[PDB]
Amino acid sequence: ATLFIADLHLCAEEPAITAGFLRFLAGEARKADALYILGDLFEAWIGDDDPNPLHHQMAAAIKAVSDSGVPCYFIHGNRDFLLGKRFARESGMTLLPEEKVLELYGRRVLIMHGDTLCTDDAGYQAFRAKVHKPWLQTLFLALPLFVRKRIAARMRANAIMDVNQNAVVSAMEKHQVQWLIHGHTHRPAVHELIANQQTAFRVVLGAWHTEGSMVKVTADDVELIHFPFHH
Amino acid sequence: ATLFIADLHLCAEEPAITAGFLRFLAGEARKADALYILGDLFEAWIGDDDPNPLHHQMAAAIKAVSDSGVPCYFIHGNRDFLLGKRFARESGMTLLPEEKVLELYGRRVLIMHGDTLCTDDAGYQAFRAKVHKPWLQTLFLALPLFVRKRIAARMRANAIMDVNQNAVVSAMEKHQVQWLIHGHTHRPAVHELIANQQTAFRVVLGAWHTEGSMVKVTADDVELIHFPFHH
Ligand SMILES: CN(c1ccccc1C(=O)Nc1ccc(S(=O)(=O)N2CCN(c3cc(Cl)cc(Cl)c3)CC2)cc1)S(C)(=O)=O
Ligand SMILES: CN(c1ccccc1C(=O)Nc1ccc(S(=O)(=O)N2CCN(c3cc(Cl)cc(Cl)c3)CC2)cc1)S(C)(=O)=O
Ligand SMILES: [Mn+2]
Ligand SMILES: [Mn+2]
Ligand SMILES: [Mn+2]
Ligand SMILES: [Mn+2]
Repeated sequence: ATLFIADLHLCAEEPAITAGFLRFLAGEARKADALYILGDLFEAWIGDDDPNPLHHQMAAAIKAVSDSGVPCYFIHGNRDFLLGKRFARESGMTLLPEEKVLELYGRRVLIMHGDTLCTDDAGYQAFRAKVHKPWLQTLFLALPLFVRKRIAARMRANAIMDVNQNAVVSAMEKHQVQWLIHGHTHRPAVHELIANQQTAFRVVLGAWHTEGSMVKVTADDVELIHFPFHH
Repeated sequence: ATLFIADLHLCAEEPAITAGFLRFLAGEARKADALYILGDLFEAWIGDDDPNPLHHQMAAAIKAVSDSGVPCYFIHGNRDFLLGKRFARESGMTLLPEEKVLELYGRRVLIMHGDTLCTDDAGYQAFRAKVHKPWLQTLFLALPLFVRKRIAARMRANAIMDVNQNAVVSAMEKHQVQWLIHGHTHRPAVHELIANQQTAFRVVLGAWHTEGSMVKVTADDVELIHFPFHH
């Protein structure tokens, strides 16, 4: 199967989640055709030059997957939009655009983090628009690391709005798909809807905390799977 | 794996759900070690003498699973507590008590429909207590079929309360388990909790409508899986 995960929100303060992720990478992921990480892999990102040991540990673990013959891909989330080409190289991941149609076993599937669908959160969308400006990213990344951390602390100190259903249909009609997989909203579920005047499905991943979750796609099956961290 | 499903609420008026169930029985179920149906297989049951064609269709489909070498088991729900030894024989299913500990790959797992945990719904628990009296079941079943239908229509005409968390811990301590699988509440989820002063897990199945759901247990994994009806 092809696997999709999102919303791991990895951080030093939550080692149980990291352990769960390492188990997933060392086991489940090795049997996959490909692995797609649809954003919020990390709880925060202020640049690829950050010496946070968790980053290099995760890079090595993800690179082990692609080195074993399982291609890995990443779409940015709202937490980790500054994850860059250096980390992608270190982790063996291919960076994808914010919205991407895959051809999976003949099925067209739209993938994204999901935050672009949450059009009712005006405050979040204003934030997203600003921090996605390349010139501002470049300027931020040019600050001293210690300053970026001070900004981050305040910004992190400074409930996730669910998707707008019209935005969902709009996106699925734009991309001409009957399948959409995303995360962001932390509301794991399978939804049936109508797009392109045909039955359509939206499959939502969950955040990693007590459980992990993944979506498995094969030719004949699409499954949303939750698993507790019980090892 | 060993499979668990619940809350299919099968009825003539919802053929899409029946089709989804037939696909599950003809495919997924055949690969299983065993199949456990944890109640609310049917939307209603007024006795095994009911000539509803759906009942015989489902009996044949379930019996095909056990005849292929996959043992099937049933725990009653609140909808189908009158499902009896005749239907069990016709369907090749073994009837289990309302609460049962399984030994699955060395792991003790408590299974039940889930309604016994919903102790905050006084009206439901009063109903359950009365209709579980064997003498009343026997008397009801002795009514003419057409009368049972008239009673049923009114009773069906006459939101599901979630579990009581204390009832959960109580049950898991009573049965000395760290794992519980149930349905009834139509809130599919994986929960972590504490029972027997140790980490415990409660895995909840969902109702069948737009999606099906199952729990898969192997030696190393416990998974809650949702799948859309997309065939
Ligand atoms: C949904 N989320 C939001 C809702 C509303 C508004 C914002 C968010 C949100 O994602 N905030 C958020 C996202 C990431 C981060 S961070 O990784 O610490 N970091 C990202 C990089 N930042 C940054 C980027 C630019 Cl180019 C310019 C500047 Cl000066 C600063 C600093 C903050 C800090 C905060 S939430 C509740 O999860 O925070
Ligand atoms: C959670 N549910 C309840 C909540 C509160 C109270 C009751 C229920 C509930 O399960 N009701 C319910 C359950 C089954 C059925 S039924 O299958 O049509 N049928 C079952 C058999 N009945 C019956 C049994 C005895 Cl031995 C005596 C009598 Cl004279 C009657 C008739 C009704 C009809 C109604 S819910 C909302 O799903 O109905
Ligand atoms: Mn997230
Ligand atoms: Mn997000
Ligand atoms: Mn039910
Ligand atoms: Mn029930």
